[PDB]
Amino acid sequence: AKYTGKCTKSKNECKYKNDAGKDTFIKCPKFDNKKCTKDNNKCTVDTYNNAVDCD
Repeated sequence: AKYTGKCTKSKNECKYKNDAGKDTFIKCPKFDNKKCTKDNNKCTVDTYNNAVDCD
């Protein structure tokens, strides 16, 4: 439950797994003002209701 990964300030893209270990990237629509702006930061994907936890 709740996937954990990191994004990239380059173009913003939180990485995580959907099936189990499938390296998949996803933007941070949750915080359009506090989205991932760091490299290899701390962000978790919540498919439960589509909402990442970008730093």
